[PDB]
Amino acid sequence: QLTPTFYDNSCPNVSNIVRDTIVNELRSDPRIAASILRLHFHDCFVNGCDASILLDNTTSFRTEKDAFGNANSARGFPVIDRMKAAVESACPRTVSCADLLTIAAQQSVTLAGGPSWRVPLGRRDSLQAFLDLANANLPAPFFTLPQLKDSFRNVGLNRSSDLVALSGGHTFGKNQCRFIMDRLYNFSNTGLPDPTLNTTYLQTLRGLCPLNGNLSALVDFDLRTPTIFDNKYYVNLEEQKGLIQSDQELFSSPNATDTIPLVRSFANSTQTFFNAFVEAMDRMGNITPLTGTQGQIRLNCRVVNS
Ligand code: HEM
Ligand SMILES: [Ca+2]
Ligand SMILES: [Ca+2]
Repeated sequence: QLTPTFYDNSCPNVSNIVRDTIVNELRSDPRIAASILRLHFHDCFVNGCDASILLDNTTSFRTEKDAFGNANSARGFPVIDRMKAAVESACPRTVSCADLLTIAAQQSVTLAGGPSWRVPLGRRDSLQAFLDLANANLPAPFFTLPQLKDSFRNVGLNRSSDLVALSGGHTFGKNQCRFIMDRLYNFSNTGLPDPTLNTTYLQTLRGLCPLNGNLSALVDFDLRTPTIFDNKYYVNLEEQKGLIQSDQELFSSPNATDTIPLVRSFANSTQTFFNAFVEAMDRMGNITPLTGTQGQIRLNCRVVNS
């Protein structure tokens, strides 16, 4: 069983070392908190939160970094290396990369203004990476609500609250134009924009992402508070201002009878959202972890110990 006090004796300063690393990085890269939270999400959705995503290529297995959902998208790996080195110095061979990334995600959320809580710990590191599983398990922005629900259920998160609350991770961070081009100019081969996208916001997005323009250009997930972790993400959905298809579907899908009330509840109360986010985050962090003597305490998060 995972427990929040796992390192209280072996490395009581781990959370502080992680926080310091992120605070320092945020000065030069204001996007790092969002990036780190996302790394944890992509770690947990592939064989569980086992730091499998941090592994680099080997001649026996491919890195998850080349998955469709990670390639030219996932970022912040060197920052994780930095905090890992710092933690290894303070507490040699004690904190797993899986746990380190979980703490980093929570601290990132808190630093960005979100809730503060102690995450369950005791996870251990994978002995391999899973590229095919990552391509199969990571959801995509073009997924329908039924597909989003399927993706979450596939990894063990059955609750619509899990999906609606965790999607709140899009209250900050960036998204490439490439992922919304269809919504802006030709949605579902209709030759028309996605009707669930507010027409005024549509104009703004078209200006940021012109047809035949730079598909790698970045746009903010939350037009209200781009870098602050808050419940504004849901207020946007209520106004048809969710950035990607998967965001807006939580409020506009024909299958959203169960998610609409959740979106409203989170938009109406920061407390309700924050409580749900912590609850869902801990559930996601409890997805098929390696514990006890299973796996290792990886020394270099990029390679399995030898
Ligand atoms: C429900 C399905 C989800 C889909 C389809 C999805 C999709 C995406 C996409 C397309 C991007 C843009 C990537 C890029 O342009 O490079 C992204 C970024 C991001 N996602 Fe999600 N996401 C989902 C769930 C989540 C969850 C559960 C979290 C975390 C709790 C999360 C946190 C983030 C963050 C913070 C970013 C910004 C990262 C950065 O700026 O570096 N996402 N997501
Ligand atoms: Ca993983
Ligand atoms: Ca925000």
